[PDB]
Amino acid sequence: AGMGLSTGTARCYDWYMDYLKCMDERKEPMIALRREHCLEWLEDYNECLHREKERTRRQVIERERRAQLAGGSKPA
Amino acid sequence: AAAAAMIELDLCFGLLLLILFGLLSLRNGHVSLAHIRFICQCWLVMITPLEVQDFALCILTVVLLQSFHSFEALLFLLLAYIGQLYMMHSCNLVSFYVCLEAQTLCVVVLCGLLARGASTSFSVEAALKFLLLSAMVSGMALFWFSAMYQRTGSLDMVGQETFWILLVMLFKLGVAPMHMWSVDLYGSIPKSLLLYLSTAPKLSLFTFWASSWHHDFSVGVFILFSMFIGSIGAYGQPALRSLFAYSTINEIGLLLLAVETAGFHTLYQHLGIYIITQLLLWNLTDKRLFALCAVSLAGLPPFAGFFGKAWIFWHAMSVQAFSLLAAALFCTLLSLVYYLRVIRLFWTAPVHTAASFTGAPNQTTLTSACAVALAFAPVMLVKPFVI
Amino acid sequence: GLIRNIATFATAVVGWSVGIPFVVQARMNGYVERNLATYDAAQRQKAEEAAIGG
Amino acid sequence: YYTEGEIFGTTFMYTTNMMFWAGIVGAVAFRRNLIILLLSAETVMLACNMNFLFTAAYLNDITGAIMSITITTIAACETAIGLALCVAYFHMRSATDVEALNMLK
Amino acid sequence: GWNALPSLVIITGIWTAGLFALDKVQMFRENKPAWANNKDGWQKALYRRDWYLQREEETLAMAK
Amino acid sequence: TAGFVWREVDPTGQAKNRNHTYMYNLKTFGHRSYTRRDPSELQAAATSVEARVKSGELGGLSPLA
Amino acid sequence: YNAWSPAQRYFVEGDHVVTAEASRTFQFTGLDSGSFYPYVIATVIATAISTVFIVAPLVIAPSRVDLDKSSAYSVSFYLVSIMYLLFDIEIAYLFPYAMTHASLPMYWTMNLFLAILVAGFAYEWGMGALEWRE
Amino acid sequence: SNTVRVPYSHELYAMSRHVVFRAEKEHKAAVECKGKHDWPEDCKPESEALVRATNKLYKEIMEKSPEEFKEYAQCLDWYGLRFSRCRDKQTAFEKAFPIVDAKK
Amino acid sequence: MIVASILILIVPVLLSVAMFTLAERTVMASMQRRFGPQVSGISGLLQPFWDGLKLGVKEPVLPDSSSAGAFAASPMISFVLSQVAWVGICISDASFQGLVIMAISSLAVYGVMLAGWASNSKYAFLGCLRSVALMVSYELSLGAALLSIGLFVTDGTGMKCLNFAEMPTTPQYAMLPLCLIFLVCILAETKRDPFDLPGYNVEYSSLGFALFFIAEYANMAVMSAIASIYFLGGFSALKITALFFAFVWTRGTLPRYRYDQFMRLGWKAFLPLTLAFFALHASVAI
Amino acid sequence: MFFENSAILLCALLSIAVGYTKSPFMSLMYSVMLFINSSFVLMMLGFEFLALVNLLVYVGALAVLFLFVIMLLEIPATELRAYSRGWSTLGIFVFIINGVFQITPSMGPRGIITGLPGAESITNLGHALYLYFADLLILNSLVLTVALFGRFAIAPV
Ligand SMILES: COC1=C(OC)C(=O)C(C/C=C(\C)CC/C=C(\C)CC/C=C(\C)CC/C=C(\C)CCC=C(C)C)=C(C)C1=O
Repeated sequence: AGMGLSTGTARCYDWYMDYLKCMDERKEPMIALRREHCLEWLEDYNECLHREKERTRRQVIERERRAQLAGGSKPA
Repeated sequence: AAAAAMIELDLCFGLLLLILFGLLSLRNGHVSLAHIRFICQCWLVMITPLEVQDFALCILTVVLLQSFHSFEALLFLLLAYIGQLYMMHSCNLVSFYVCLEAQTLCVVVLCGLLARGASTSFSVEAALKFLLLSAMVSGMALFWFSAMYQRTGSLDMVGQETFWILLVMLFKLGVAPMHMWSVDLYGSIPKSLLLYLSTAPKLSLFTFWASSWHHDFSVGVFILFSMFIGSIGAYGQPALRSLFAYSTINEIGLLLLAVETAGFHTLYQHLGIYIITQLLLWNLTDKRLFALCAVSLAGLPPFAGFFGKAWIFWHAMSVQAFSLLAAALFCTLLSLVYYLRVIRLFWTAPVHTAASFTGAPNQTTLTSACAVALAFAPVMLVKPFVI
Repeated sequence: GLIRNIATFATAVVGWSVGIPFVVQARMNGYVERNLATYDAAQRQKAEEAAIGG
Repeated sequence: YYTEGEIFGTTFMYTTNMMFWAGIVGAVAFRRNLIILLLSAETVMLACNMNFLFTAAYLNDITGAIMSITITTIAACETAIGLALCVAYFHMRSATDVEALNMLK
Repeated sequence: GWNALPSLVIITGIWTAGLFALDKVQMFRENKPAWANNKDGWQKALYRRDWYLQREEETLAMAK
Repeated sequence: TAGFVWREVDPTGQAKNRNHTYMYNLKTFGHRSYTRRDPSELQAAATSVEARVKSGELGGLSPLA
Repeated sequence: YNAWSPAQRYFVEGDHVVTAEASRTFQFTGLDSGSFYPYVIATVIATAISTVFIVAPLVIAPSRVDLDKSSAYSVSFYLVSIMYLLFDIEIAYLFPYAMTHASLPMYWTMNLFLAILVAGFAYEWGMGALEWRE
Repeated sequence: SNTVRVPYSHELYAMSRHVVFRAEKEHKAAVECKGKHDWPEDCKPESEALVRATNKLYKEIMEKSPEEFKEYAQCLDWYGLRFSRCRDKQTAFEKAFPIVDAKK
Repeated sequence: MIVASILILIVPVLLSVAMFTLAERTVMASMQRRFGPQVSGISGLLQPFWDGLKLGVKEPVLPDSSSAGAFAASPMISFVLSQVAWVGICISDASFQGLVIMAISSLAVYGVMLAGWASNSKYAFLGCLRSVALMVSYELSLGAALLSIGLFVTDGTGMKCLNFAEMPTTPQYAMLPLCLIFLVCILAETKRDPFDLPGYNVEYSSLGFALFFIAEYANMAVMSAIASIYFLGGFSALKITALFFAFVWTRGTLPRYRYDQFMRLGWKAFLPLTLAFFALHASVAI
Repeated sequence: MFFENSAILLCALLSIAVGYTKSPFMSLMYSVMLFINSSFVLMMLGFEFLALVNLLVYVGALAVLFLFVIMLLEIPATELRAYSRGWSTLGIFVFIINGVFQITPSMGPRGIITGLPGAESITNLGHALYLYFADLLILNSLVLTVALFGRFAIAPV
């Protein structure tokens, strides 16, 4: 259920295990209360999964590159 | 080491031996199979773990097997029981899907197989409609499981996609407005499968819900739909099969009110009383006891149905679910009218009960007379018992 | 006729193979635009919280 | 703004979403027979199977392949039973219905 | 009989000449007599690395 | 198992309730963890590698010319 | 298909690699191992050949119109088709077993799988369902 | 940027017996570093040492026995890195260039 | 280069199909103490070519009561599948090559069933179902035989596959009964003697009919090459000729089964035997 | 990558085409084309064996059963109100809203994903099926047993 398709484990299995270890070591009587204290590991696991923030950074660099070529077309 | 899995190996070995024994018995031309049924009941007891819900399902299925006579029907009921048992232990959507689909296929095939007389084509028609409606709900379950699996990367049942899985579960309980497959099934399929369909899968699915399910949503509109639609439909439908189908929709609305306000103890108490009443309802030969089912399904005070409704009402009032409670009380006032119609039909009438001619003389008087003693269970129900 | 049906199928396949990528491209462009708006709003909130949070 | 792999992935997901809703709705919308309804149910199963295999490749994970095999098994069993029931109902009701396998007429 | 011998000889000769020609053509395409072997993920990774590094060696050669 | 769970009560009471998915994955697949190297070790190893390059017992970064 | 990223090209920079990949020859020992691409070309070429076979006698052959030339000169199949469906699924299940170097518990699990198969098959044999008298 | 590469796959397979018998310490250090640290920046010196130790060995073989190594690596290239089809070339190359320094 | 390799493959396939159908006539004649085709060209060596050219200038009969598209599509589908299966034999390096060819040969059922649906004959509909039932029944024994074969196929790196270049180059003496079952399964797939009772191409004339027979003989050659790869230690010209001679030899000397007779044979003899051999070989392979 | 993306997008066209046509035979032909094309799509993701399973089961086995049932049970009634009654505009509106505009997509808030090819290992699949998911394998066998017994019991006599 966490077994890899061509490798031993999945590519983001260890990030998931970090998150579950954080959830294991908290002592709050509710899962919803424990989740508020492990949000950094859940965020890193989601970044392993889909890379939304790396894609966002590349989109911002592309917006600046498209801005420095339309507004700026300076000839020598 | 596989030493912790001897019950699974025992399940498989027992199925392998039972098929061969059933083959050998049929090569002799035996027109009855009570020995096969006893071996099936032994196999049911031998594969069930030592929990309360597991043994409740086991004893229920042992009692149900006395109304089935062919070898193939017994095999289909055993393989439906495997899905019903292992759904209570399912902690993913993989096993959830497989157990639900095994149960659906077994029910469809049994609806096709057991019909007789002029009602054969009606039963096959209603089985086809049920299969087509079940296929798209199974597709919805698979599609949103694939969505959840892609989003989370794991097999955890969290997030927005659990709303559609919840709708899948509500379909399997016949919750209005997705209720009409059960209404179609009640009108044509014979009484033994109707008895099977109203008891065992509801227990299995509610135990899965109690054991391994959380959602961040509500089911209140389906509570309102089930209670109002079931009560008004049973008030308006003159055929008795449709009366009992709509009254079942009303009862599943009450069970959903028990689920929605938490407090699963009232859910389990009402479900147990309902299952015993169902076991009485579909095995009746004397029609005077049809009035006892009526007074105990209307919630009238000294009988056990009152207690099953009244802890649901008590826990709903405890957590202040006022609007759903008011709707439940209005529909309870409406339900009394058609249960009184039942009492008018079958109690204030001359008594006629035909004798048996080809043996088997009134063959389920033991179970029906035992289940009528739901007038003596209320002494244990008033105590803190089901928690 | 057979020639009409083969021509209609070929037309439908080519039209589907040219028209749907424009739908997908427009949808992806809308998602990129909304994501960039979300990034700018997050940067604005971060600057505000740095301003009154020390 | 986006790469060729992102076009390929978004095209796959858009295709499977339209496939799923085509299989769910279309044969009912066009008022077709029970046989075509079972074929469209197979289209629904194919869309889910493609989604699971895409995700199994996307995560480098085995669970999508297990689900793929299971989906193929369950879909074929349900389809075979449904076709047998269709044939039985047609032979039971053709003397008075003619269009017996069409319940959407 | 003797009448059946020419067709049976011709089938063998046709398949011999065709397999020889197909072998020479595919050997010219692949340049190694093990192109039809089974390849796992490690062998596929090795071939793809070899191809890309050969392209890099060609790119660096046309700069001196 | 990979899709089923069974719950039994400890007779002695000396068992702690944890997430069974986390426990199952710890026994089945394990959990790999790493650490960042201390920077002083990095510059020490880089200095040693540079000395081995300069003294002549290390080769080049490419087999080509 | 061509690689669209520097990581997919083993971090080789330049424009020679992009044009060299886009205009490469197909090679099972280059970038196209286990590729299944010749199966599509074979379908296209054979469909072309069979279409030329279909069309050609509409040109180079005699033809005469006649109304008589354009005229016509069980449940066991259900059993066969459905049984073949189930047995084909079972063989597809058995194929990942045979492609592994299986240990003993894998062997006993596979034999339990086969035993359930052959038990259902032997039940249908004993009830006289493989006697094709009808 | 500098071009970093190791020899081709058939050459790597042809020289793989000398790597553990002549560059064992670089191999050990690289394995231990990759076990401890996941970031590629944290294992740069050991990675560089292993690459340079492989390339130095490749430069040694081409100075001592180039033709035997070339025919053995060509044989491994021809037969899809199957060692069982080039035993004679392997024997000739190991005779020309011993795996461990003999008679020392 | 792929298009060139495929055309260079296609040329001897069609030349060989013409020479197979001539050699079948002449060997069948020699067993019956006659000559067979000798007049048409020197030693009769032009007879298949004149049959093909005669069918080329033959009138195409298109019945104006059938569906023209499926009627045209059925022999095209048969021919295309035969050519694709040959390409899978010779121009592939796939890991599951035998599974690929089994999948292709499972698709070959469609030409028979499209011919049965298209043409408006009473007994074409009756015979197509019988032929499909025969092919469908023996495909399972072919698959279980492939399961038994694949238990011992490992490449150099240790991976188990169905790649043809990794098969051993010695005859498989341990699987002689499975080889015999495989050969009779090949006879059943090609609808030859003793399973030739079902025909489906009763309404086809000229080059559609020619496409049907080219597909049938090419499929026979595919199965012969597959059997020679699996059991005879390799693919060769001599082995193709010897197995074809064996098939014609069996066609010369035997009568055919009834429909229910070969159905009982395939469902009560060949399938349990192949499954039992698979279980025994799995026990050996541990 | 024009032909690969076109082959991906063709599956949705064939999915609509299955229900669009009035001929049941043509519906089955569209389904066979769809399953062949999808088997080639799955092999873009790196799956060789599972694409072959798709072909072998759905096209090889199940569609033969579909064609036998259609050819045994369908006297031509395409004129008999299959053309004369048309279709449902409400159902077409539901299809447009949910599958063209896709107001409730499976990716949810995300709108772009990077498609990544895999590398199928059948050793990993064999290990998983016969060690880690063995109970699911046996329960799949039990479902197939239900199918076999249930069909043979429901066969019309
Ligand atoms: C008892 O069994 C038999 C039958 O019953 C099943 C038969 O029906 C037939 C008769 C049918 C035949 C021969 C048709 C099938 C074969 C064909 C069409 C031959 C294919 C050959 C090809 C494509 C190559 C020929 C073409 C060339 C050389 C190109 C020429 C071009 C130029 C000159 C420019 C035979 C012989 C037979 O034994």
